[PDB]
Order: sequence, then C-alpha cells, then structure tokens
Amino acid sequence: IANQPVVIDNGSGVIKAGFAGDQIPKYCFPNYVGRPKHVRVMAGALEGDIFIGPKAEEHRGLLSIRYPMEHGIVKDWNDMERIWQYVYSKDQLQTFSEEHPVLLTEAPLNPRKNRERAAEVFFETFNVPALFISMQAVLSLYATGRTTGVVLDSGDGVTHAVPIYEGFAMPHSIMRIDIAGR
Amino acid sequence: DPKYADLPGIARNEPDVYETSDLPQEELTSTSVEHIIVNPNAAYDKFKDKRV
Ligand SMILES: Nc1ncnc2c1ncn2[C@@H]1O[C@H](COP(=O)(O)OP(=O)(O)O)[C@@H](O)[C@H]1O
Repeated sequence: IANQPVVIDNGSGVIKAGFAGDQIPKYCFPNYVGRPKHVRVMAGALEGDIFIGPKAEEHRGLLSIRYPMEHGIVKDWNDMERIWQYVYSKDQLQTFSEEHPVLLTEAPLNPRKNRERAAEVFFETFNVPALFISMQAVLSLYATGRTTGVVLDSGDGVTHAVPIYEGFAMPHSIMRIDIAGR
Repeated sequence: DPKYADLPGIARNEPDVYETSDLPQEELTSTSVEHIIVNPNAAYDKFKDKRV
C-alpha cells in the first residue's frame, strides 16, 4: 504493498515510468534492445550480450538495435518483457511484481488482444496485485486541470487528437495516425 | 729439457707468444606520449576471475 506504485507511459520508441506522487517519471529510456556482433576475444570483458539503458546509450556502435514496439504496437513481446525486466532492475525498481498497484497507459484504437496479452504477462507470469492501464489523455486533463479539451499527444511513433469533455470523450470523435519523426 | 739437448738447433731469448702492447635508446624515455608498466603478478590478480 500500500505504497507508491509506478506510472508507466508507453512509447513505440521511448518508454517512460516513474514512482507515483512525484512530478517526473523517475526512469525514462528508449524502446529497443542492443546486442553486439563481435567475437568474445578477451574473456571477462563486457558480456551478457543484451544491453538496455546506459550501456545501450553508451555502446552505440557496439551493439545491434531492435525496437520491439512498432506503430505503438508491440510484436517482439519477449523483448518488451526484457525491457520490463530492465524496469524491474535494482537500478530502477528494486521491487517485485507482488508489491504495488502499478499503473500503465495505452493509446486507444487498438485491438484488445494486445492489452490481453499484456495482462496475461503481468498477471500469469508477474504476480502483480493490481495493474491498471488507461488511455493517454485523461493524464493530460489532470495536467492542464481543465475538463473540456482537445488533447493532442505527439508520440514516439503515433499521433492522435481527441476532444474530451470532463474526462468523457466521444467514442467517435477520435483522430489518429501512427506516425512521428521516425 | 731431454730432447732439447739432442737438438743441434737451439737459440733462446725470444718467447713463443704473439702479444704486444695493450690498451683496454630514446625508445625508453620517449617524452612524446605515455606507456605501460610490466606488473605481472598484480595484472593477473587484476584479471583473476575474468574468465569465460
Ligand atoms: N526536441 C525534439 N525535437 C524534435 N522532435 C522531438 C524532440 N524530442 C522528441 N521528439 C520526437 O517526438 C517523439 C517523442 O515521443 P513521445 O511523446 O515520447 O512518445 P509516446 O507518447 O509514444 O511515449 C519522438 O519520436 C521524437 O522524434
């Protein structure tokens, strides 16, 4: 647990997350994996063959980049699993799955099966007590504070403009194109 | 000198020896750049359990 859970923002290119009650997502990092390509000549060197985070943002030309989420849709689910595990790390979480009523976002206009598979992971595999996932615009309604609005959020690989009214948008007044500067 | 007495050919004064008068790196301190030291044992200790 009955303490600070984590708010997790998506991103096909950069995923975000952070401990609740704060004002900045405590940990933000891109949505890909870095795996090298050279012979382990000198033993005892950088080994593990899978880098995410500082080594990924460090050993740029030393790895092999692979984004698991495309057009805001994850297809390399196992890579996102490992990315979640990077979030679970001692550098980031230092917790277990059974410790918080964690939060997560999800942009609309998506098949439920994605969310279903994520639920299967975070509930069958991870024994998360409570993991909520919502849209990606009420968050902005809280930030702006206003009730009536037209929320636009330029995602990592998505764009979607939706007019909401007091946290109740039309289930039809929804505009979206999965695109960005990529 | 047994045999020498029988020798009609004997004359001294000059020895039988040929001996006259007797009369008896920047690739280390190159100020250009820097280098390494030997340190064998502690380098292995440094690389102690750095195996496969
Ligand atoms: N300073 C910047 N200038 C121009 N484009 C940027 C800048 N920072 C981020 N972007 C672009 O905006 C996107 C940021 O997406 P983000 O809103 O984090 O995605 P999501 O909402 O899906 O998590 C990236 O694709 C990036 O190219």
